[PDB]
Amino acid sequence: HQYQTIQAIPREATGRGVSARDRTIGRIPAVVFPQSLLDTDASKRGVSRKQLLTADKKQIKSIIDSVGLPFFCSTTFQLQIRAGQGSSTLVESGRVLPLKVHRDEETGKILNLVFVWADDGEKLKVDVPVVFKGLDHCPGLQKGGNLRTIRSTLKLLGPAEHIPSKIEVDVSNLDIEDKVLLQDVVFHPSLKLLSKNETMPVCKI
Amino acid sequence: HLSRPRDIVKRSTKKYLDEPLYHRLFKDGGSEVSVRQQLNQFLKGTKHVFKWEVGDTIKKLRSRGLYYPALKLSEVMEHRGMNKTVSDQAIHLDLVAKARGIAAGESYFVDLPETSKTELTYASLLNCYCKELMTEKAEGLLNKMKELNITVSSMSYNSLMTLYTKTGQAERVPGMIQEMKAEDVMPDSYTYNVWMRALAATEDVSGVERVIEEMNRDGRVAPDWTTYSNMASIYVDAGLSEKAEKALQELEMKNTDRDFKAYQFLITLYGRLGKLNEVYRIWRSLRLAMPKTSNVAYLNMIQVLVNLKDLPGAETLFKEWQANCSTYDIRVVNVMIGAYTREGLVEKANELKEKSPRRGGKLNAKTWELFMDYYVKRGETAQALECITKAVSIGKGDGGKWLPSEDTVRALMSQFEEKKDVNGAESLLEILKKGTDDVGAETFESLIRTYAAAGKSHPAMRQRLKMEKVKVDKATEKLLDELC
RNA sequence: AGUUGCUUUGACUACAAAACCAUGCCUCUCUCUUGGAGCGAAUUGGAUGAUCGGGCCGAGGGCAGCGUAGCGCCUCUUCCCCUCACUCUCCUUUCCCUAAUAUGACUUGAGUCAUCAAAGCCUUUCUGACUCAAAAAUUUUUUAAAAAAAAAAGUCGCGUAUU
Repeated sequence: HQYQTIQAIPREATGRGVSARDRTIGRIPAVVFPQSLLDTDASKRGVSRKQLLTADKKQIKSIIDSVGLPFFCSTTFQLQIRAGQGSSTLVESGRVLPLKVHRDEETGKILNLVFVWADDGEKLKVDVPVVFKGLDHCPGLQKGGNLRTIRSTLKLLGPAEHIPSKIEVDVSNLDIEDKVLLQDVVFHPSLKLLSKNETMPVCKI
Repeated sequence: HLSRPRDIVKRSTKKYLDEPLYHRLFKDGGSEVSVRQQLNQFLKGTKHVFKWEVGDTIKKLRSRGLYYPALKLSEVMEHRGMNKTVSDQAIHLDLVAKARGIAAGESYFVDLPETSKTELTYASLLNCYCKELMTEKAEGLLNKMKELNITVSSMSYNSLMTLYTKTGQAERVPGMIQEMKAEDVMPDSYTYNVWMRALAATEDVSGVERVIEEMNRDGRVAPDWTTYSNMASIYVDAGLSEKAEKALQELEMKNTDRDFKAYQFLITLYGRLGKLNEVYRIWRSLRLAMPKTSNVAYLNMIQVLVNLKDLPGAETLFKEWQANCSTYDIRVVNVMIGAYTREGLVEKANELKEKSPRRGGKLNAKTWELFMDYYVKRGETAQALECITKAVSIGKGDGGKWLPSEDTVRALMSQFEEKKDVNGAESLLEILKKGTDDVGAETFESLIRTYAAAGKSHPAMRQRLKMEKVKVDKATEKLLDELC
C-alpha cells in the first residue's frame, strides 16, 4: 500500500494536567491547521480550520517504527477524524503534512503532534533530507576515497500531491574527487526549490 | 488545634487503631462478606476508636447499603460503653428499620425513653414509614405530631410527598406545598423536585414553568444538578428537545464536583435524545474525571451506543473494558450478547458465552433470556426450552425467581400450536408450574386446542379446576366436550 | 499449706440529610486515600516571518613549494545564535483563586453515664467460596482401544509482505 491513514480523536480540554492525564491514558495531544494561520499578516490569516486532536500511542509508535524518525516531517498522511474511538461515523477527512513531533530526551515518548492540512493543489514549503544509494558499489569508495556527506536537507516548494518522502541520488558512477550538484538531483519538474544552491554539491569524494 | 483535640494522626498506637476505622473496614473490598469479616476481626481486637470515628463509619457503611454491619457495629459499640444521644438514637432507629424491619423499628421507638422521643426520632420513624409505603400509619403519625406540636420539618413534608408520588395519590402535592408554605416552612431543592415530578405525573407539562420562576423569585434555595436532572427527565419523556438541552447544559455547568451519577445522567439523557457527538463529548470528560473507570459507566455507555447503532465503537469499547477490567462484569457481556442476537450475528455471541466463564464470569439469567428471545424469533423451540430451563435454574441475582414474559410465553405457545408439539406444550406448562403457583392469564385458557393432534387427556375439565379456579373462553369448551 | 487465676472494662465531639426522576440484569459487580477542564497571571516557550549584529563549514581563482596532495595572506554568502513583530499548542519554575483536608461552632475546675462473664470447648443446623475424588467431554502419542495434557487474554523482542 502507498500511503498511511492516521485515525484521530477530537479534543476539548487543553492544559498541562489534561495533557499529562491523556498521556497517562496513552493519548497524545495534537493540532491541525492550514498554513494561512501561520503567516505573520492577519490579512493573509484567512478562514483557518484550526482544530485540536488526540492520537493513539500504539498507532503513532507503529507508524514511527514503520517509517523512521527523522523522515517523519517529509512524508504525508491521510487524516481521518471521528467522534469516538473506533466509531462508524466520521466528522471530516483529508490529507495532512506533519512538521513537528515533541519527544522527551530521556525516553523518547511522543508528547505533541503538529499537523498541517494538505488539500488538493496546496503549495507547501518542506525540508527533505536526502538518501544516498549505491554505497557498496561506488568505485571511488572502493578504490580508496571517502564520500563526504556535505548537505543534509533541501528546501522544496510545490503541490501536496507530489512531495517525495525521500530524495535519492545516484553515486555509483563517481570515481575519486567527484561531485554531483543539486541541479543533477532527480526531482519533479513542476517542483520549485527556494534554496541557495550555488557552487555546492550534495556529495563529494 | 483546640477545635479538634482528638486527632486521628497524632493519637496513640497502643490504645487506638493505626488507621481509621472507615479505612480499615474497607480493606478487602466493598463486598458484604469482606466487610463482615473485617468487622468480626476488629471487634475481637484490643484497639479502640473514637465516637466521631464510629459515627463516620456508620455513615459510610450506610452510604453503600451495608445495613447489617452498620447495625451490628452500632449495637456492639453502644453495649461497650458509648452512650447514644438523641441524634444517634434517630440514626440507630433508622438502621433498625432498614435491617430488621419496621415491626422492629416500632418496638425500638416504643422502648426509647420519653425524653428521647423528640422531633429527630419522630421524623426518622416517619421516613421509615414512607419508604415502606404504609399510608394509614403514616397519617396516624402525622396527626399525632400535629396534636403534640412537634416541629414538622421540611424533611417530613418531602417524605409525605414522595410517599404520595410513589403510592399514586399525586394530586395531594399541590395542596400540601401550600400547606407547608402557610405553616411558615421554607423548602429545599428536593421539595421543588418532587413538586415537578408530581406535576409531570398529573399530565401537566405547562406547570413546570411556573415553579422554576417561583424558585428564581425566592432567591433562597441553591439550584443543583438534581433539579436539572428532573427537568431533563421530564422534558425528554415529554418529547421536548431544546429545553431539555438547555436543562442539560445547565446541569453540566452545575456539576462542579464531577459526580459519577451525574455523569451517568448526562450519558443516558443524551443517549435517549440521540446526539452521538455530545454523548462522546461527555464521555471524554468522564474519562478525564476518572482514569480507572468502573464497570457501571461502561454498562451505560455501550448500551447507549448500541441503542444509537455504533457497533464497531461498542466493539472497541469491549476491548478497552477487557484490557482494563478488574472484575469480569457479566452485564457488560450481556449487553452485546443481546445486541448480537438482535442483529443475528450469533456465532460471536456464542463465542462470548463460551469464553466468559473461563475468564471469570458465570452466566446469569438475562443472557439466557436474550438467547431464548433469539430462538423464539427464529422459531426453534427445543433450544428455547433449553434456554428457559437454565434461566429458571439460575434464577434472579437478588434471590428472586425468574418468570418468563407473558408476550414471549404467548408467542411460544402459538408456535407450539402449529407443529402440534404436545410434549413441548406439556414441558412449558410444567416449567410454568414450577415457576408460579397461579399459571394462567392466556397460557392455556384458549390453548386446549394444542391437544387437537391425536386424542386428549383423561380428566375432562377436572384438571382445569385444580389450578386455582381458572375460567376459559366460551368458544373453547366445544372441542373439549366434543372429545369428552 | 504455698503460688498462679477469680479482681471488672469503656465513652464523653457539639452531628435527624437515612426523603430522587434516568438506564436498570443486585446501576457504582464492591469507588479508602487522584488537584483544577481557573479564560488567571510572571520567566520560558514557539505551530510563524524578515531586518541588524556576531560566529563555523564550505566555494572558487590565486600571491603560493614538487610527478596528483599542500602552509600563511586575499574575494564571498548559505547555516547557526541573538533582535523585532505574531503568538497559545506541547514543555520547566513559581504566585493568586477554588476544591479537598471527618461534622458543627470554664463545670473530667478532677466528674457524669454505661458495662459487670469475657475467653475457650462439644453437638446439631441454614447459606456461600475453595480443594477436589471420579466420570462424561477435546488435542497428541502408542496399538476401534490404552497413557499425558491445553483451551481463554495482555506485554516485550526478531525476521519478513497482503488495501
